[PDB]
Amino acid sequence: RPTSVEMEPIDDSHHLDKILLQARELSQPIIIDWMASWCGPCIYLKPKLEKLAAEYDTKIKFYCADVNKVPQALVKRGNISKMPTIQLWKDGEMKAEVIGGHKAWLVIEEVREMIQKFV
Repeated sequence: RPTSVEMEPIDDSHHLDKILLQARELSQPIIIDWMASWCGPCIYLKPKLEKLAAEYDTKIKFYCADVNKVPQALVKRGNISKMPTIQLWKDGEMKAEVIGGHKAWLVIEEVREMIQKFV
């Protein structure tokens, strides 16, 4: 498998709705990591999230959204209050989430559990 798959940034609602349309046409979920550039726990989770993204190469695309660099209406749509917040979206809507405010390796196991509930 690849060493790592870099998360793709989502810049606004236009981009999210296009991603969601394409993912539902492929019957795939997506992962969104809602994070911030200053957020230590966010950055510490990134390598393990990108290793998990490699395990799902060609099956589920992983994205990131910087809560202080994207429009507020997009952050409020995700109902985001903590970072990192890792959400699974499927069929155009938010289905599940993991808050990553605890040990990174454990958060990854939780994100995999969430993926396997909706893939």
